[PDB]
Amino acid sequence: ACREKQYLINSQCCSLCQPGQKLVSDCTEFTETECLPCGESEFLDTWNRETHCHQHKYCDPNLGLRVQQKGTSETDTICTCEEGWHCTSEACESCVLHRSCSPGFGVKQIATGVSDTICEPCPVGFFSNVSSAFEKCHPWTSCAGTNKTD
Amino acid sequence: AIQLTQSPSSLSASVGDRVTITCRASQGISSALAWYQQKPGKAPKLLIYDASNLESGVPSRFSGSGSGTDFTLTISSLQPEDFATYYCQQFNSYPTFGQGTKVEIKRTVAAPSVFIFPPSDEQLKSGTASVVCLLNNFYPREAKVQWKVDNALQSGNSQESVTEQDSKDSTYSLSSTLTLSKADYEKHKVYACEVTHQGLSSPVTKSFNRG
Amino acid sequence: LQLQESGPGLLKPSETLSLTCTVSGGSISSPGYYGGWIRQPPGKGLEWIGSIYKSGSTYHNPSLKSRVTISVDTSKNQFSLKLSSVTAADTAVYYCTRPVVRYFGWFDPWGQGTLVTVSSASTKGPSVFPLAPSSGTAALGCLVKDYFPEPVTVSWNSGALTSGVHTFPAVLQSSGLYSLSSVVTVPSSSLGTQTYICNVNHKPSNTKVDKKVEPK
Repeated sequence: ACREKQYLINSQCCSLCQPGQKLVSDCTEFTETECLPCGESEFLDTWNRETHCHQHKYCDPNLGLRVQQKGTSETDTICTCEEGWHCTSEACESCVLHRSCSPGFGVKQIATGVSDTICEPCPVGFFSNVSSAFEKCHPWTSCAGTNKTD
Repeated sequence: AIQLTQSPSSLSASVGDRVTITCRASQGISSALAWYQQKPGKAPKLLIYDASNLESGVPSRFSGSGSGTDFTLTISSLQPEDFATYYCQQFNSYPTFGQGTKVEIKRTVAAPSVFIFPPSDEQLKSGTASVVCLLNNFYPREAKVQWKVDNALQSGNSQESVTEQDSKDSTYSLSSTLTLSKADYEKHKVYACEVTHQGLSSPVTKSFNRG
Repeated sequence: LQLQESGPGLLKPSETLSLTCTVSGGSISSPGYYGGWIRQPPGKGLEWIGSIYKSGSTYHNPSLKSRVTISVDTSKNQFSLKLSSVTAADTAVYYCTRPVVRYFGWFDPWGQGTLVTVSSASTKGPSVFPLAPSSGTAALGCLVKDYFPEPVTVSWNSGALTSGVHTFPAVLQSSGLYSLSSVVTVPSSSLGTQTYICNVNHKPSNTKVDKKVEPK
């Protein structure tokens, strides 16, 4: 019954608040809609009549998140995984600490941060002594060896 | 929290009658009131938003008004499919609803068809016996059932359930279930359900013999 | 645009409640898309649990401080609720919804609602016995006995037959097991001609039964 970027109150076609800004009070026949900015850690990404700004995403260090792009009054924080942490989904929503590779297995491919340590059976003639996310299968040196001992 | 008080909380009304329900807010909520209709076993259905804007798809007999502290929902000609509970809610602060206003349809008096059903055989193998009496399509809701086993007034071994008012014909129906062991069920022969209702001139009694 | 709630209909005291709301017919990614959780104890009023913007930003009823987690999964087009340390007080029909213009409302559309019962008692499937017609119009039915938890679903002739049907509210027996009947009136001259089957679904116990009702 009205235009885009407007809403209908009391048969009055009121303006919505622009992105960046939240509704403080509705228009009247004599007053425009009253909008104020969102605080530093909040945002509002649409033409709105929302009274509480969305909180920016917290990039929690305790879930392997760190800030990538910082929030604005119009846009959310974007997070990403810290070094040492990879995405649990191809839609990186939370981060798992890079897995390591137990003895008798070596390292095919080191963790990306959008992918986990890829891990390979140490073939006959090769061993891994310990568990790390880095060290690979090594040969037995010349003086028995096992998948895990020289 | 903002409290919303609806007046009244319950009402009987006739088809064609005009019904107004009010919603008083404990504080000003500007125009941010909505009204919902809930039919039994169904979710609330938006009727009205921003106090007076009627939701697309909803009939025009429904209208909204008010501002600040006092709101009204008005139904300008109650049809039978309007039986429901009506709720206002505010979204000026963190959401709160009122207690609801139940709307019953007043209609002509209408007598129950009464039926009675014996235990099924499979149930008796199981060792218990449920005898069921059905009061179908009656008005008003007020009704007495009574269980007589070989003319003995039964007491405290029955339970009843009642349908929500029908959306078309504004009737209620009732089930009474007499429960007793297979043991007692076989000690007796004549099983009677007696029904007393405003639309009956004398109690109606249906019954069966085991056989 | 529709919403469906999914979760368990039975849950013990102190366990955590986990519900999920699935959105079809529209994407949760659109600007302005919020989700919300409302609930309603049986035969009582409505309480808002919380709302969430697709961003993940969220508000919730202060009356559930430190108990409510609400999450959004853009990828699967779902949003969720966790209610920790549940009590009989949280038995209710839980509804997911779309807060339309802000966190606080209004709410449109809703989902069907999923009942959650908080109880120590074990799940259990119904016995279904016919309510046999004897002798205008006749009445027949099915008695659905000794089940827990609620609800049970009764149709007739796979949906074919809706006229004249009354499924009564379940009644709770001494045993702490529910019981209802579904009945229907039909023309007497149908009795030995039409076939009358009642279809009972108790999802909590994984029982679907179809009982055929004959003149005894």
